[PDB]
Amino acid sequence: EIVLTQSPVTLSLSSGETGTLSCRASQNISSSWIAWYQQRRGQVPRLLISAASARAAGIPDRFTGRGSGTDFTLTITRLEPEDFGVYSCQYYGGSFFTFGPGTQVDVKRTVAAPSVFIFPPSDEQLKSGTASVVCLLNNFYPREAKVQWKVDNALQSGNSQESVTEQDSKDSTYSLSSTLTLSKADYEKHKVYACEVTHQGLSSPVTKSFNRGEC
Amino acid sequence: QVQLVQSGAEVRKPGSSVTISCKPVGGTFTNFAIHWVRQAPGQGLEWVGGRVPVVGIYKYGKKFHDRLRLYEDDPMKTVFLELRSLTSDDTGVYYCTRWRGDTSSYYNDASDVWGPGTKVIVSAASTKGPSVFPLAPSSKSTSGGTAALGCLVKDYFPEPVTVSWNSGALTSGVHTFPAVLQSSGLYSLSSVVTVPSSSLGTQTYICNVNHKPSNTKVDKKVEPKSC
Ligand SMILES: *[C@@H]1O[C@H](CO)[C@@H](O)[C@H](O)[C@H]1NC(C)=O
Repeated sequence: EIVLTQSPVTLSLSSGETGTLSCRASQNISSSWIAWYQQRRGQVPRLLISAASARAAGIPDRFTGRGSGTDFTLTITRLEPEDFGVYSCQYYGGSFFTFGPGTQVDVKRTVAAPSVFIFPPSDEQLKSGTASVVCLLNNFYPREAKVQWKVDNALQSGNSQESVTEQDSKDSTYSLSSTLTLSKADYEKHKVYACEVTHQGLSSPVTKSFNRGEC
Repeated sequence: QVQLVQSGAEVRKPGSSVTISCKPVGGTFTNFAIHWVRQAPGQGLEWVGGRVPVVGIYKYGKKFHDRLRLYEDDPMKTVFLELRSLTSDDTGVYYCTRWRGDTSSYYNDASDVWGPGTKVIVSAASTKGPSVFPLAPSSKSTSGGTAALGCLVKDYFPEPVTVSWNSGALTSGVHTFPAVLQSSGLYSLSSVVTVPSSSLGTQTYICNVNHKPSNTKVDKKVEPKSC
């Protein structure tokens, strides 16, 4: 099986800046079977380039695809605000097609550490037999953020979901929620609830926590 | 000048199957392969399978080899995708795609023609209004004169739900996160806002929740809490 990987995860650029996106194949492949797609905020993917370098009809000059063998790149020279989105490479050779994981290009900005807030479950919800603990990371940049839940110093895995806002139009920051879902019985069996946040804007991870019953 | 039209969105129970139609408008039918591409929520594009209509040249993705079925009705010039034994991994938008450009068949091509997409929701839930729980402001949500508070809008179906603050008077500092489909098949989201901490004792903060599909409307006042 041929698998495609992409780098970086999030590429930060400003209007007029040039950046290069990378697509690596697991094997040596013909450049005739590589394509690049563009996904904007709310619409279908759009073909930008096929056969590694052949620009599709109507695609502006700013997009240039290069590469052969295993390393394939997509360059955006003087990007306009309409170029911000997610770009995915594709291999359409052989019988099985595959796409890379995608690369998001977002508006560049100075680093901004997150403000971390934690909320206990309401007594109203606890009556229903469930408990939701919410960790809020407000107005941060860049996008990469790590949130870990610890319940009495026990790392939680598989019982939390996180959602992120789109990059803000004014200050170009992100906000993130991480919601830990526990049953009523499990929530009362433990005392200390903490969300630990790791982020480039933070010199050290920040831990926001509370003690159940006292909160 | 070909265009692809797909059937409308569907909610499907786990274990059932889903069938999605795709009709090419303004072009041929037996020349270029129809390649299906799906997109799970927030996840990357994933090729499902492709089939040249009538000609019979086809290939299913390895992960869908035993659950996928691609066929068509030649008199109606419409291709179909059937995916059986649906689980939560199959939730997403499904795209019908095609390349444009005497007669032969071509399978290995990029896709410059994309259908509008068909949203598939794998869930056993019925239409249900949400419960609105407070994200109460406390010392654990205050930091230097700025207090964070919000509302947890949990366990509704289907989308969407709208959330405003103080009947629309409060808009600055508001962050209503995208909904997430929980393990139960019910959506959930939080709407938060940051305010001056000195206003907690003077200003009222009410989140206005409206779930139109269930005709559910709740005005929840968020009060401080000792934490
Ligand atoms: C691809 O070919 C180059 C040149 O021979 C070689 O250095 C590289 O290891 C090959 N990689 C794979 C994955 O075949």
